[PDB]
Amino acid sequence: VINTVDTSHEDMIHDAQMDYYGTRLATCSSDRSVKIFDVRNGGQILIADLRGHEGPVWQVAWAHPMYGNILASCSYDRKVIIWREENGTWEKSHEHAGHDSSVNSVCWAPHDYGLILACGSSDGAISLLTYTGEGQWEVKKINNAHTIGCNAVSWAPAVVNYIKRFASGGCDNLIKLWKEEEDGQWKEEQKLEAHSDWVRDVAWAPSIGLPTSTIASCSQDGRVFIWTCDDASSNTWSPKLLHKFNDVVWHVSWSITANILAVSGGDNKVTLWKESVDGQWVCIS
Amino acid sequence: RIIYCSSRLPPDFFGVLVRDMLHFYAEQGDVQMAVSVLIVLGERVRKDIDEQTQEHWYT
Amino acid sequence: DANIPFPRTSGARFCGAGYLVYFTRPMAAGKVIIQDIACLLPVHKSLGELYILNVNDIQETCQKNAASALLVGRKDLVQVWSLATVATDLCLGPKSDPDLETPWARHPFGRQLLESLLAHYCRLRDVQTLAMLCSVFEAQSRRERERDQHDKNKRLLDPANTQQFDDFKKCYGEILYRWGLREKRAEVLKFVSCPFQCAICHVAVRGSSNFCLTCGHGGHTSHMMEWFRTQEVCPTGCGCHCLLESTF
Amino acid sequence: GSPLDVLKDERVQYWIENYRNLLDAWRFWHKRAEFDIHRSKLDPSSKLPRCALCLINMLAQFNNWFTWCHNCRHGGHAGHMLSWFRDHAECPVSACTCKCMQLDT
Ligand SMILES: [Zn+2]
Ligand SMILES: [Zn+2]
Ligand SMILES: [Zn+2]
Ligand SMILES: [Zn+2]
Ligand SMILES: [Zn+2]
Ligand SMILES: [Zn+2]
Repeated sequence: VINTVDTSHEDMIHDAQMDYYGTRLATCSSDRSVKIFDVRNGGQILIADLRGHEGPVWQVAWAHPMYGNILASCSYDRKVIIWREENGTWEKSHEHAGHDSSVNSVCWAPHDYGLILACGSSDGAISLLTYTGEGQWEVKKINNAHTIGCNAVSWAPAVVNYIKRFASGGCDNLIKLWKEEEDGQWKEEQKLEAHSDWVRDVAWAPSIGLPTSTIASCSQDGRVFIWTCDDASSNTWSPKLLHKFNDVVWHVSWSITANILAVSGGDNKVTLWKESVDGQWVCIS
Repeated sequence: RIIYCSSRLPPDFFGVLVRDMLHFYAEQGDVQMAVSVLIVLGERVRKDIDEQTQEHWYT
Repeated sequence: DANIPFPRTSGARFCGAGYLVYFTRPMAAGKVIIQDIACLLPVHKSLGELYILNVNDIQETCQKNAASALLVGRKDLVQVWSLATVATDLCLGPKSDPDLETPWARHPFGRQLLESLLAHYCRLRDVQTLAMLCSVFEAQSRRERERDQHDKNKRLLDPANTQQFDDFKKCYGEILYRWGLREKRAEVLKFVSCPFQCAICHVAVRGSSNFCLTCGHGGHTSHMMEWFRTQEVCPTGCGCHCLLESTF
Repeated sequence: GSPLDVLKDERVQYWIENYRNLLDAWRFWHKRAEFDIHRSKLDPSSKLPRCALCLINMLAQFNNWFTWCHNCRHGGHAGHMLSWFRDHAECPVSACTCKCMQLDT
């Protein structure tokens, strides 16, 4: 079925992500506002209209319900705002202004890792807002993460204490994979370089228990790659060109089982890709 | 019975497993079970086991 | 503003379990569309509702799972569940002495069957069926070197791959939680190998108990469930509005 | 409304305790509880964990309680635990064999 939602925004939409339970939808636009709808039973209830940003809001990311109703938003105004809902209302809860350029993407860490939000800014700085209770956040900034500027950040699923890894894609035409050391410092470990233009969105594939790590990354030119790592010990990623697009590709999103990829590009077209038995990704839409 | 006398499984999904079961029963001296299965199944597994081994089991 | 990326006007994202949140440039703001894609995924919410996992009885659970799969319309699932019904029979339990008989795991219809089915549904990326099989065939599992090797060889689930099976169960539990079946998620997660006197009845309380944070008087859970459905103060007469001051 | 000296006498406190003890033998626990409410009204003398199902920290308002089990130290929201214990008879936490509802009998 189709549940069409009228955003009622004052400008073009830049992202739209529903909650973990799939009941509440939060959208962001250039109108400096974030609207959280209630799309249960195909409804439209404007639960809140959060306006705390001085610039356009790029990406929103719900948190796991294990930590409560938490929404994160990154905006062009160098400002990261975390909205937590309490007593039936959505209100500003935490404020982050550690970046000197526009924060492009926010992606919450898996709930096993705790309550960690990774932000990527256009200045090449990556900040991880670890949460330690009592309503304070500690920031472990990864300075100079990318030469020109980080565009997207995606976390690696908890795989077996816990080794925390995430993928970053910047404007330096490359993908950087990060892991924290034993002390806590985050050190670059492997560099991925196959895109001929800006890496706009890197998205890890959620793990289902398979011994294979998959990364889908889109680029400014229009190249979408599938970075498979069949052997964890080898830690070698072999890119596979999913498709060559005539325009820019903006966002890539995996399924819950990581078998269907939602490739959305600048041509105002949304394509669903499923891997065939022959190893070639074929469009479904 | 379930495998043979039955958005579905591949048609020849269990052929390798049936051959392995036949060889497992034959290699431990239970040629009776292997021959009985071969006769009951007939052509469903006959084309998968080579003629020489089938003749050896039958004899 | 040279290094900032160009603003996105269209995007697609998988949200929830079987929903796709894609918005497009209008070509006055865009339009956000939520499309149900439960048919695209290899897992079924209805199957998750209908599957049961009773450790005590495995044949009954396999039979009900086959019936539910037929109700949904998965012929392969019906066949696999009937195969599990046959292959998880309690009369096939391995003996402690390796010299008595060949274990059913060494039989090609045992461990080899299970490995083939798991490989096929890993190719299909069916976390549901993978977790279901790895729980059904684990519930049945509930000189010295040879004995240890026989113990390792008498299990239809490979001991050297228990991490993968636990990952299957954890991923399916997360999927069930995403759907909203907390009871089903807790039921599935139980198969993972790696993990005061009542103020009303005045009987010692040792099982489930509710104790108010404000005052500290409580007891058996059912007793407070019955008592607070009508009254509002603490049953010991302390006057604490326990429902208002504890159910935060 | 007896005076403090009269109600503090050992004899009147003995009848009340005997009546309450007698009223427990009839399993009139709810009726006895109202007696203690009445007694405390006039007599001055009187007496963050996560839910195992929904993984949330601390009529139908009773369901927001936390049924802390004294044996396995596990618990959760009363609505979640009661729903889980309605069909099953084991602690929802994995690798726990306690029977939270069947233990008290
Ligand atoms: Zn009690
Ligand atoms: Zn009290
Ligand atoms: Zn109280
Ligand atoms: Zn317990
Ligand atoms: Zn709960
Ligand atoms: Zn207990």
